[PDB]
Amino acid sequence: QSPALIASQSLWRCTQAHDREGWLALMADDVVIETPIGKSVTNPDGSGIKGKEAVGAFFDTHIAATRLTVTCEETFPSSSPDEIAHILVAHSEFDGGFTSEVRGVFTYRVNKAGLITNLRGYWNLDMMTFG
Ligand SMILES: CC(=O)[C@@]1(O)CC[C@H]2[C@@H]3CCC4=CC(=O)CC[C@]4(C)[C@H]3CC[C@@]21C
Ligand code: NA
Ligand code: NA
Repeated sequence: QSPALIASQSLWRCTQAHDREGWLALMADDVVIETPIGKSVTNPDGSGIKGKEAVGAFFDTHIAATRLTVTCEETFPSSSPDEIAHILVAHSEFDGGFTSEVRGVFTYRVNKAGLITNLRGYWNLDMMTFG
C-alpha cells in the first residue's frame, strides 16, 4: 500500500465515521481541497479550501451533519507512490430525508511525510442527482 492509497482510504473511513480529528490528522498544514475543481457550494471562490483551519470548517459544514457513503468504484495508481486517482461515488443524506449523489474522478497527492496536500474532484451539477 502506497502512502497515497493509505491516505485516501483512511480519509474515506474518517469521513463516513465523522471522525473530525482523525480526518484532520491526515491533512498537511498547507492542504488544498478542490471538491469540485471550480466554483461550487463546496468550493466558493473556485480556487479551493486552503489550510487546516479552513478545511476544518469545511468538515463541520459539509461532513459533520451529513450521513455520507463513499463507494470506491475503481482505483488508478500512478508511477509515483505519492499520487493516486479514484473513481468515487459520494452519496449524501441530510437531516430530513433529502439526498444527493455524485460520481467523479478524485485525485490525491501526499507529501513525503505522507500527509494529504491536494484533493481534487472532477464533476459538475449535470452529473449530480437529488432525492
Ligand atoms: C456534501 C457534498 O457536497 C459532497 O457529498 C459531494 C461530494 C463529496 C466529496 C466526495 C469526495 C470526498 C472524498 C474524501 O476522501 C473526503 C470527503 C470528500 C471530499 C467528499 C465531501 C462531501 C462532498 C463535497
Ligand atoms: Na514533501
Ligand atoms: Na514543502
